[PDB]
Amino acid sequence: QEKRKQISVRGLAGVENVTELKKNFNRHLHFTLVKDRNVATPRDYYFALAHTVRDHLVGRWIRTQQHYYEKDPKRIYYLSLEFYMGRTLQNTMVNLALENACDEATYQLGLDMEELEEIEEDAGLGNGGLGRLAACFLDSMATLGLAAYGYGIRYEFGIFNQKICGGWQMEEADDWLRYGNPWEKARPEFTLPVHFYGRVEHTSQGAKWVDTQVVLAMPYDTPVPGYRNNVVNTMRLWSAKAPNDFGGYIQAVLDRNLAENISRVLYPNDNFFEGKELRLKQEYFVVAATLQDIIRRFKSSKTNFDAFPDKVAIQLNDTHPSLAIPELMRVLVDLERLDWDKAWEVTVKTCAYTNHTVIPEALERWPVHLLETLLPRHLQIIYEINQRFLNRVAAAFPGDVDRLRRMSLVEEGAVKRINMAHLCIAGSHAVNGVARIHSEILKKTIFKDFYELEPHKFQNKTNGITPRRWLVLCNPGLAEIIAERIGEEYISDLDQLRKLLSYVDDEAFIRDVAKVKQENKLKFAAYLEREYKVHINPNSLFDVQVKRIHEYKRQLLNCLHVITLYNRIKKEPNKFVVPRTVMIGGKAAPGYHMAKMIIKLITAIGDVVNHDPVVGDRLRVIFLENYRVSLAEKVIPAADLSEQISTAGTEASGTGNMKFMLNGALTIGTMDGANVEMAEEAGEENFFIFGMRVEDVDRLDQRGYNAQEYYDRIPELRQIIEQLSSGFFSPKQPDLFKDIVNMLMHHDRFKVFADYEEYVKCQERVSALYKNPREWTRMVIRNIATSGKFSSDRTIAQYAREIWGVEPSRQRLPA
Amino acid sequence: QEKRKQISVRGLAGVENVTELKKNFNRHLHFTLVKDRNVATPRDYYFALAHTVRDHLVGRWIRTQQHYYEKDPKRIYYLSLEFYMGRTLQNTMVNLALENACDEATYQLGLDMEELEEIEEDAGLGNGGLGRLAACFLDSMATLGLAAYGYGIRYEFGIFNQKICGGWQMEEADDWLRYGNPWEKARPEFTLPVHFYGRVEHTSQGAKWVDTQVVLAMPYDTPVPGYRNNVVNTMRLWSAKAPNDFGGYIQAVLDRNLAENISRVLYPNDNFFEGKELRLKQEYFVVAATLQDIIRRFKSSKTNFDAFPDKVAIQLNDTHPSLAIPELMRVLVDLERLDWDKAWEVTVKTCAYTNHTVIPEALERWPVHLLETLLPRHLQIIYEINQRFLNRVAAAFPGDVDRLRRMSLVEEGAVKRINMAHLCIAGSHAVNGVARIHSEILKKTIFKDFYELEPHKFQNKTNGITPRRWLVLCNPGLAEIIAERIGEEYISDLDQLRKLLSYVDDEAFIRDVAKVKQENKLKFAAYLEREYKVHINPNSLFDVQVKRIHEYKRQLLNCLHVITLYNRIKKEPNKFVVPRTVMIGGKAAPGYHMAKMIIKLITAIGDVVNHDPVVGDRLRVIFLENYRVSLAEKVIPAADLSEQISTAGTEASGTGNMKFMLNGALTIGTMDGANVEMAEEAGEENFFIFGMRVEDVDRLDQRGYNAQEYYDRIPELRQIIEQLSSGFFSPKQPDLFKDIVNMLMHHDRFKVFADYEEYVKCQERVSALYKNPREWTRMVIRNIATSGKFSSDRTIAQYAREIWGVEPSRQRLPA
Ligand SMILES: O=C(O[C@@H]1Cc2c(O)cc(O)cc2O[C@@H]1c1cc(O)c(O)c(O)c1)c1cc(O)c(O)c(O)c1
Ligand SMILES: O=C(O[C@@H]1Cc2c(O)cc(O)cc2O[C@@H]1c1cc(O)c(O)c(O)c1)c1cc(O)c(O)c(O)c1
Ligand SMILES: Cn1c(=O)c2c(ncn2C)n(C)c1=O
Ligand SMILES: Cn1c(=O)c2c(ncn2C)n(C)c1=O
Repeated sequence: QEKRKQISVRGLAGVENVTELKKNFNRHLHFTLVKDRNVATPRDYYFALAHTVRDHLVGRWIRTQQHYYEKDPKRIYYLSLEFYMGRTLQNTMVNLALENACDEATYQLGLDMEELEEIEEDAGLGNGGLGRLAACFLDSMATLGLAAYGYGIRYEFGIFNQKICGGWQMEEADDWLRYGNPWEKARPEFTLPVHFYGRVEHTSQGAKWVDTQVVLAMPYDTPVPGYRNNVVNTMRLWSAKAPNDFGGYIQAVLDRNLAENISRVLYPNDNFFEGKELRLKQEYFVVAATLQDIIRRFKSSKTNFDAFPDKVAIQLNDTHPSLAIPELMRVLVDLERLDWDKAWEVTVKTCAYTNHTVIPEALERWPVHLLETLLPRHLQIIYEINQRFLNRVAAAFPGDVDRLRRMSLVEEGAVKRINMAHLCIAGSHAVNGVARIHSEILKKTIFKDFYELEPHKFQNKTNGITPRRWLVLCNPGLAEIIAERIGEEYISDLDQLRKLLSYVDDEAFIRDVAKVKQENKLKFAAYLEREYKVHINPNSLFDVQVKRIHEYKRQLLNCLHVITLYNRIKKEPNKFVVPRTVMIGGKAAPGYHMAKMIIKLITAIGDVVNHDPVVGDRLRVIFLENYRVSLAEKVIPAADLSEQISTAGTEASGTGNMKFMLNGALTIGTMDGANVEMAEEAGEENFFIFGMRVEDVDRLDQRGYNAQEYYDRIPELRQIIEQLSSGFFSPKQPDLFKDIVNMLMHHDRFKVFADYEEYVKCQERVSALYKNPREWTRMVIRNIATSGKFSSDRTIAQYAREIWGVEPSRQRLPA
Repeated sequence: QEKRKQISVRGLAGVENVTELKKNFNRHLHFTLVKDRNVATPRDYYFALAHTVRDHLVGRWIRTQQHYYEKDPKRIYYLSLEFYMGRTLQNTMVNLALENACDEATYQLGLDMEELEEIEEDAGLGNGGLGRLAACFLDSMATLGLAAYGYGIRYEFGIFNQKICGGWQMEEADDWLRYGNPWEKARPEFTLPVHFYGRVEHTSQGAKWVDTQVVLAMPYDTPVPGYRNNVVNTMRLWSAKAPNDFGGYIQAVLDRNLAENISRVLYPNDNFFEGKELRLKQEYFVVAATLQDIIRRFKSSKTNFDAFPDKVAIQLNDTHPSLAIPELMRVLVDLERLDWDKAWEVTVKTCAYTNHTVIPEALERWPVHLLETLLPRHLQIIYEINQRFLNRVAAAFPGDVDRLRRMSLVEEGAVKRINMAHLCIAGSHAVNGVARIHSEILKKTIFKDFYELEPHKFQNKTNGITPRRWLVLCNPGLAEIIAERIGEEYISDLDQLRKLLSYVDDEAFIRDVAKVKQENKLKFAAYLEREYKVHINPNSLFDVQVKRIHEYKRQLLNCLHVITLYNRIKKEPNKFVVPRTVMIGGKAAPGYHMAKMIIKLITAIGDVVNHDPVVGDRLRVIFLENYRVSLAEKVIPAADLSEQISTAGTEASGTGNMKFMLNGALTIGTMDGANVEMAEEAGEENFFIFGMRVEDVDRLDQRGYNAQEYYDRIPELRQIIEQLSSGFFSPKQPDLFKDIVNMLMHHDRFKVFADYEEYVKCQERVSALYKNPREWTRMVIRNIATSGKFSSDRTIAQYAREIWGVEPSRQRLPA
């Protein structure tokens, strides 16, 4: 398409730039891929272009890191077990102003760059929100000119590739490195030792960790480009490698796999803790290798570690890298020979912890036996930390033994465990939630005792998304029509979107806003046909719930509504209803049974709804296979209605909600997480807010949630439960959904029936406004225009000023 | 050193060529390695140069393979489980005439290219002779313009890196790909399925192999340059990969390792069969993937497979890829649907087998149960092959049931097994030994019954070595002085070395020949000091035995001589003897106990000899650690005396013997293998030939080898055995060498004591001639000058005309 090359926000196709791009495209095709045009596949062409484009990163990559050496600013180390990065090619081109040039260059070579882009595998090294937040954060940190380093693990296999088979999820390994990763640079020369198991000997000069098994940590460095500032930061991902030295010789060589299994696969759990030793090993591996790099870089700068927190910030993405606190102490005390108290002064000032959930099954609580075996010296240090910390509690609250037991890092029981959130709080100067309501809920509940001891520690940092990936990349049509009115500065100053409120009554913007949405919808519809032979009605309302499958996110509530629409159609076939394509998508953790049942229910509903000739194209329900960052970039720009329907108090923030707001969808949701702040930014009048508020959930809990009451009082709801029990959605297996029915009736922690009625009526209001295109689009304008707060640039600037103590900059580097 | 850049056989340093080399060196340093000069290590500089040099291969690589597509010549597939390739960088530069240019280019950048070369890891994907023959063969095949493809396995770990610790061998994994391989091109797009286990169902149209576990075979292609002919052939090495589809999900991902273990490590056995299922899997993996490529290329050329043997030659390097015979039949019968007899016509005409040993512990005899489980359809086919083959025996020799049982592919016993040599003979049109004596010994003994049935099958192909690696690369000084007299054509026409017999009385050549040897010796001496802090006397005779540690190669015989020299010195301290550095080197297979004892004995002798102040620098015995192709290239040019002392009839050919002859060493050896032909080429008067001849070994076997006789009749020998028994060479452990003593006295298959006396006296003749420099050097000239026959170019030309049916060419391709 030539129209796309006329998108100004995609930059200049300079005649010489084009000429050079083609020359280097053809150079990589010959020397790097060893192909000629006669045997070259699209995949080769994608790689030629990827190599060509990565070459443009290299100069800035070297100069940026030298700049940091020269200026010696405080360094931000963002430790996370996940980096949900997605694809890199388009992102590279946008941040380097090369998109239109590459598009013209490939066009002259007879190629469609859009097709080439689709050959790239996602770097799916995350589960969901926490992982994708880390990716967004790296991008914003680069755009804000921070000396910032992402540190994590190079999983051989990312989040599993989901296939739906028989209506059921099947998992297949995500072999994302099969054809190579052209972005990363392997750094074997900078390999570091990590120790495991062993024993502690307390000798003359103190403790010594000995008799340890070594696993080498090999770093791969990936470039992280800011938005047109000539800044390229580094994401460093550690890969596990058997040590150089040592059933026989053959077996010994084979057994090198055991150690190398630590970096093999992402644990595919979203918001759920599994106490597997391999997972614990992964956490120590990232923390140990990462902290050796930080100490070395600290020493090779302009030992006295009193200035370590002036030059080092370690940000903990959840408790997953929590061992960085005992590990930093270990290095400082056992190897650098610092007194414990100075070491602890340094540690607390250097470390800060970000919490992502109040849900108990997600919080890390490691058995002491496991910590004792695998990391004996760390357990010792944790116990010491706990004694001095509880001593402070005692002195602050004399005689409150109850607070002592509650605040202990050590949790008593049949199995003694270490509470890793407690360790983080004790060992960090800053603790933040990711949305106002969540940060409030932490100081009033889960962490209230810690808030009372150290109020000053507790902060809020409302999550954000990068408007590069999540607008310019994914929705170029919308970015353009915005740029035509207000220019391009908003791309790294998203609060400038408020200027668009001046256009609520401009007929061309109203027309253009709707036209872009139509275009995104036609393109997504076409996508399902070619890739999955699925027919969807492009003049239907696109109702999308995409996110990991969960009880607390209430995909089930969405199911109940969908079946309601179906049954209402059957009772009154002749009555007009706004046509709808209900799209639900997301992965279930492989061991989460309810989530796999929920996926099966969505498809089972589809099997009835989509083949009923009375319904026809009035209602269609499809399960979007293999939801991942690449598919988010397709389906979200195409969405009319954003489903954000978690039980009030359960979704700490959400980030999918913000992506939908940024891309021209209206939101139907509870007052939970950032939904609260999104409605405050836009006005509640521009959101479909429904359901119980947190305080209402509490009152139910106070008197007990009896699901039976709602079933006995709501005829439409009872009908649906009867259809599920008796086997209307599973004729060949009538009892198939009994577990779903049983949880809803007797063990529903998330109170789906209690929001059922308000939800259904709120959906009626949605349909009503959809019948009025002009006013739909006008309310959409009011949303897009107030979405600026939810830029990750704002989030990061806040981290920088309020926790890290660094001042962000958007000034370009010379290049 | 500037002198080396004045070596004409290293080509022109063209001013523009130099300029471009530096530009691309600096380009790879920046864009490929992402370094600058301030942080660049030697290793980076080596990689920049490797990348730069590999770029010069690419154009010829593509054009050569297109040339083969266009002309459609018969294709040679050299199947081997080993490719002992060594380093590639210097070899690339010599075959492309880039050596002096790169040397000047790196010099102007302030770099020593010789230092850079030493950072390259060997591709040590072989054990010894059979492996290095395959490497030599690929090089000659390229130089002779044959459409030839090396096919094997990309082992993750090659032959183990040997460390001597306490006088003992220790094995460490050969992590040859730790910092990457810049020569190979990964080809994931050409991945192929290989099947294992399963069952056979005989249906309508015939048999079907079903219920199989799949292992993907991923090819990596390495360039193979001929000598200045613009030809670049391909070595394709298969790497094992878990299939795309499927204790839980985590465990399933981890368990992908099991399948990927097939390409993990070379079995480090030299001339020894180990019936491990993993080894069998390796053999099938290479044969199955390789034959799918051959069939596909056959079909994509200008199905009737009557012309398959006109377009395809499969050469089997030992019985290791023997399954190619049942596998080709399987494809032809079960998938292409050809009648068995036409399929068998095709198979025999396509396959040929090369035998490398007459020793029984080396020959492959696989248990039928193992073949039945792992490859059920192959076993079926083997049985059928055996029936029709034995039917031919029966018809040729009616009533000889004894011949039937002896010639059977099936060997009866407690465990029934398949004899893989027998399968090869039955399924191949050509069977060759690798030296005249060995090829004769096969038709008179091991394979006499097969020779009687099919005389026409049995050939000789005396082994060879490439004069590129083994003269021009490793000994540039010698190549030059040769080139000054006769020019450069000899480098690919080695028989031209006979012209050097005209110089036996030329004083400058005599001077120059000796001067080069002195230079190689001083350089090797310096090597031991820097890398191992070992002092050797450069005015001593360099007595070198390098090769895998073996009973049959008789390193022990060398030990006996060394101790004799030591004891003779002690009895008569004042008596002059020619100073000697005895150098023994080689790896023992990890499970071969005697070989590990032999290594310990060599070092133990050193511990006495090298610290006796009466001996001083008159005698020194050192064990050369980690003998591999790179070290062969150093030590052999430095050698005065080549130890080739296998028991007559045991070493099929040898190739180390030819490397020493080519590089200016005189040979002390038995009449075994190619030693017989080397002495015929030079004249026995120019070789130190000693010991029993094969017929003498036979007579001993006829009456029984009683070691006691030699001990009771030879005082000097009895003394040494007493020193070994009583613990003179092991004071802290007197009984340490009892196993050696016991084998020599009672279970010596290789009759060391029977050649002891003739060996010792032959060594006296060696020392005597060494006292006369002029006549030493003159005899060396007579050796170098007659070494031409032992070029692998001659060997390969013979394979091509006498087995493959293709005419070699040394004409350059346009480029
Ligand atoms: O199905 C079409 O695209 C798919 C859907 C889609 C989207 O919704 C948003 C987005 O950011 C990208 C995107 O890439 C999809 C796509 C998939 C392919 O396999 C492919 O080859 C391609 O060019 C693209 C399509 C159809 C069209 O008819 C068309 O003209 C076009 O440009 C594209
Ligand atoms: O020890 C020296 O080389 C080593 C021995 C050696 C050899 O015997 C033959 C050969 O083909 C190459 C060869 O490379 C060796 C070597 C090892 C190194 O670690 C190294 O840095 C190097 O430049 C080289 C040496 C000493 C010298 O004094 C010298 O001038 C020199 O050029 C080289
Ligand atoms: C019970 N359960 C699981 O068993 C689970 C999970 N996420 C992953 N798994 C395995 N969640 C959220 C959960 O509630
Ligand atoms: C007995 N034996 C072994 O046990 C052996 C070997 N090569 C390897 N091994 C393990 N050889 C040659 C051998 O004779």
